[PDB]
Formats: sequence, structure tokens, C-alpha cells
Amino acid sequence: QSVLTQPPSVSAAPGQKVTISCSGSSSNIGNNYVSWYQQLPGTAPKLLIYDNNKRPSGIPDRFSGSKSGTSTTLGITGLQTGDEADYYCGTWDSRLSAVVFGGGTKLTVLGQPKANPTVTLFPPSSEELQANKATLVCLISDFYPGAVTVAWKADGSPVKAGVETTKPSKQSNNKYAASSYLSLTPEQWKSHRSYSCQVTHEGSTVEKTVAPT
Amino acid sequence: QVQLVESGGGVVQPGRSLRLSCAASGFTFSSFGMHWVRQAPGKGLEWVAVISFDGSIKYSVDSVKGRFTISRDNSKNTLFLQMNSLRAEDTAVYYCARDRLNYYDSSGYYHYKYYGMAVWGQGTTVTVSSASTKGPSVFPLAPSSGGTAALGCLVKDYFPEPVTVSWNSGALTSGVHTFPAVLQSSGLYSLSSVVTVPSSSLGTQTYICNVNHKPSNTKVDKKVEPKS
Repeated sequence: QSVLTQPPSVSAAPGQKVTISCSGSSSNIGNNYVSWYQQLPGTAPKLLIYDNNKRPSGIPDRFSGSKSGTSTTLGITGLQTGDEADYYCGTWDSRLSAVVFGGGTKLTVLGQPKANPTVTLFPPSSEELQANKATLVCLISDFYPGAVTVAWKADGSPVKAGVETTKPSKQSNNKYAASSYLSLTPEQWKSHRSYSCQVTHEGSTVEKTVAPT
Repeated sequence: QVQLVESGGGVVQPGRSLRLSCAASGFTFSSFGMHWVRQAPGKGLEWVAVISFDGSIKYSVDSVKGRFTISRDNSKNTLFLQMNSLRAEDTAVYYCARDRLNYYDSSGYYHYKYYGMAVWGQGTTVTVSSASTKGPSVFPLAPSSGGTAALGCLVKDYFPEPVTVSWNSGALTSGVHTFPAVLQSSGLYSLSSVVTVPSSSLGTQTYICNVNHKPSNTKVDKKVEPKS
């Protein structure tokens, strides 16, 4: 998928050090210099390391780089919350004649406490039904860590058709939000006694239910 | 003082063209190799192309060969990317980037030589899709059913991003949660916004969600009332 293999994620606690590998072949890392770039949410990447192990002006002591043949490693010591980010290795590939980047490693700094999701479920509005559409809206906020699974049910049977669900996104208060939408015809909305939205987070589930009547 | 300012992004249908610019300041533009790099929403960095300090040497990724043309105008400190025959999979944020080392190092005897990037632009967004500009339908999500009530607006079936939502013309901010949009199979977006308010205010306060979709000149202030 990518030519360089990075772990998709790693984590450690504030104050610890962590390591991030980047594996390649002779036609890239074997014979060319590797750089590492840090990308914080919604910003351009920024050079951390060049020439395998050099830090540019202004990048502090805490970051370091090693080369062991066709692999490379990024070291970050004295972890701070502000180091939460995606880290990419890059280099030139002689065979492809291209700059090549690893897939990215998402760095998580631990300590932030678990938070269960608040789930809010709205039925189709009168106005929407009048226009012969029907949408159930399930809103999921204030959860951490930032991953949930959503399942819909109608009268006890799963519902896979018409379900569109967003990926989780980070709220400004450092917890995560998401939403899921179920589209129906007015007929199939009225034809069932109940619909239910089930949100699973770290193995636990929160359910809300709506009914026509 | 050393920066790169991109422009020319946009929203288009498949088969159309677009031209990106990267205005350079702070350094001798003409002495550096330049690149374009792209990032699809939520995915990794993908290198697109490079051009040498003087324009004579160029490379790009196979998936854009014949379609995208990297060029530069040294007399005006600008890097260009001409994007023709766009496809949905070209949708991404596009960055220009400058080589760390100048032509003293990157201009070999045989080859253009790459040693890393140093300076990146802010990025410009290119969205490629079959969908046509369409304003949202806005539906009230009414409260019902402790001494708190949740009410909302469904902002349904619009294209393209963005839409802004506020409540009571910005006066109501506590308890407001506006959720990032979902992208449907139809190519249209939907989003919702919710506000939790005291149940006891429902008969003495009116709640209006203000929805603005500039690309379709759609501005709607939708009243959300207790259902009956």
C-alpha cells in the first residue's frame, strides 16, 4: 500500500519516551537519507529530522533519529501532550524515482480519563415526513477514547440498509463526537413499532429508542 | 520571512481542470527544487511531483502522469500545478514544499538529488465530485419525553461544504453541539446541531437555528418548537 511501513499507532504516558519504526528496502532507505515530519491536527507537516539523525534549528533535544540499514527509528523523550500528532518518514526511492512516505503513525499520549458517550436520538420530523422522506438522527458526543461502533435495530432485527455513519472527530474539549443517520421511506418508518440506535464504546453499549406513535 | 502561499483550490466535477499556485517569499526561489504533496481527507501524505531549481528536470507519480503538469516561473517566485482531467480520487489538500538544500546539493552531474523537504505551504483544498451545488433542506428536531431538553436542526442534502450553524443569531452558545457532516452515497452532505436547554424555558423562549450555505446562497433561520 505504501512503500515504507510505519506502525499505524503507538502510545506512552507523559514523561516517558516512545519509539516509531520505518521499514523500507535498499532502493529507498538503504541508499538515501531519511527525514521525519510531524503533523499536528489541521496544520502542514514540519521537519523534525533530516539526514537520518540531525535536528534543524529550533527542534528541541527530545526528538532523535537512528538508521539501521533498511530501517529507521524516531525517538521522542520526555513526552508532552503537545507531541500528540501523526508522524511520517520520507525518503527518495531510486527505482520509482519518487519521494515516498510511510503511511503515518498516530501518537497518543495516555492519561486522559475514559468518558462514556452521550447519545441523543431524534425521529423524523413532521416536515420531513410531509416531503415523503424520513431520517433518524443519532448524535454521539463527549466520548474518549475516540472510537465507537454504531448499530441500528428495528423491532429487534438488525438494520444495515440506509445507515451512514461519520468517523469520530475531536471536540475542542478534547473528547470526541460522531453521528449516524438512518434513511427510510415514510412507509417503513410507520411499519415498525420501534427503531433503536446502539452505540458501543470500549465494550459497553448505550441505547436509545424512537417510535412513530 | 520564509514561507509559501498556495492558491487555486476548488470544487469541480470529474474531467475538469484546475491550476494551483505557490507564491514563494523569504529565499531565492530560483535556487531550490520544489514539490507538490497531497493528503486525502483522513489519509497519509502522498508525493505528487518535483521540479528542479531551473525547471529542466521533472518527475511525478504514475497516477497523475499525462494529467498534471508541474511548472515554475522563476522570474515571479511561483510554483504551479496544472491539473487536467480530474478524478474523484484527486480530492485532497495539496501542499507545495521546498527542498531543504539548494541546487549546490540537489543539482548532480547525473541526476536531481533529494535530501528532504523543509518548508511547507498552508495547503489548498481540491474537491472533485459528480455532485452539483445544492442548498440544504433544514428540518427542526423537536424536544419531547431530567429538567433538561435536547432540540436540534437537521441540515440535509447539501453540496458542497461548508455550512455554518448558530443558534438564536449567536446569542445561544452554552450547550450547543454542531456535528461534522456525513457524506452520503449520493455525493451530498448532511449535518445536525443540538442544543440542550432547560425544560422550563420551552414556553418562554424561542429557539431558532441559523443555517448558512454560502455556495448556494441559502440562509435559513429555522424555528424549533415543542411538538404536538
